[PDB]
Amino acid sequence: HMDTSILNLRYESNHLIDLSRYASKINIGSKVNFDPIDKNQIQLFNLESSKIEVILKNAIVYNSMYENFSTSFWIRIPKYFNSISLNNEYTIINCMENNSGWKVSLNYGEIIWTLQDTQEIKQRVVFKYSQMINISDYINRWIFVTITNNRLNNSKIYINGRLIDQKPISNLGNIHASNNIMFKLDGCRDTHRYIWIKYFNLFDKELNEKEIKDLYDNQSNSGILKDFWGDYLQYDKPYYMLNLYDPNKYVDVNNVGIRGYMYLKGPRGSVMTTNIYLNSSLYRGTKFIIKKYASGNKDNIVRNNDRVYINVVVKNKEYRLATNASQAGVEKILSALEIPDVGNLSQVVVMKSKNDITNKCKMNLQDNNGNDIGFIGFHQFNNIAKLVASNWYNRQIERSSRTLGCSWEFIPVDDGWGERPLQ
Repeated sequence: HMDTSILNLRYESNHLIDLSRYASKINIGSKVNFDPIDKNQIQLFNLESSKIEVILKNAIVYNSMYENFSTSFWIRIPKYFNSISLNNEYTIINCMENNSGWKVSLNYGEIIWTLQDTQEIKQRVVFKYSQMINISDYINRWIFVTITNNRLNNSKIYINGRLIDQKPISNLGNIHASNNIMFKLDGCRDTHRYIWIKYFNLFDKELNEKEIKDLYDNQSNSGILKDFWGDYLQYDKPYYMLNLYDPNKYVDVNNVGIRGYMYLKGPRGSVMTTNIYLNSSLYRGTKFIIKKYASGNKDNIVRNNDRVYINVVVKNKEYRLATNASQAGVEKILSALEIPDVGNLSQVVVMKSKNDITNKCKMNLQDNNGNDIGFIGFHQFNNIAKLVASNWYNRQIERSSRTLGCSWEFIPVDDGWGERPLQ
């Protein structure tokens, strides 16, 4: 089966359009920005002209006492930086008319759904996320939102397919929403605030948990690897590294060449504004750059199963991540080699999405005959956490504790994070 999406806003054939059978009219303001690589990603600034208006067909305007309905979308919310954002709820998706209808709003550390009937009875469901946390799944990262409404019982908000908050709405009577949906920051006091949004949908039922998991999967299922923030992973782009097993450590190098080694050291140290955020520093350690090797695709997007080289940046010069797999022991210690001098050492890496926190990548080192040397992780020798390739990883159960050591994320500098690199 059944068509249940009654609005399916997607970028297709050079335009953001409703792909549903209703073909609701879309009006885009002059100051809306679209990601050049993924045009379904839409940026709305705190400006009057940064807006999108959807004009609903009369048949799907919500005017009911009993009809169930849901909405889903992805969002990326920059870190809150300033105390002007405390206690400042601001609408972002508005379908209220004459004090009845629905809206999505944000506040410091919050995503809020509000329903209101025609006699002023209201309910809210709220997702709260902390900004006092070493590494956040949510701050400035793409997250999947699903809100469902059953008129006989509850409204529910899900994040990344997981139920977060449910509240009763059965006391609400006739809810008569607006004929339009306005995507716009409304009432936000932070002049530099923006959001990214993608894949907005409305459904004429309460989605079940399976439907929501499938939507999450399907709209995240891609043959494209992602960076830490959830954007497409790219070749020729410097990234800071995060190991998910040792999230408070960063990658560094003890001398270049075959007698040196890559290793993890910590702690990261902190970035802070008092009363506003306290997180781990993300822009630490040697940057990695992913280089094309086998891919025939002429764009610079890294796809699942691409065979690549990894370069390490040391003093503004690129070296090649490599090992001599002939060394004793299953764990092959990785070094940063002069590119001209790698010779027949093992350097080819298969990039894999772990297929699971969002945005996890695995890197399987292979020799020059294509034989696996093993996923890249680390091993204690015995007081230094050196990076290694090890087939021990490849033999372990997927997504288990033992594969965290070989799961990585790639962090590019992003204005929604606000940290200033040390150098």
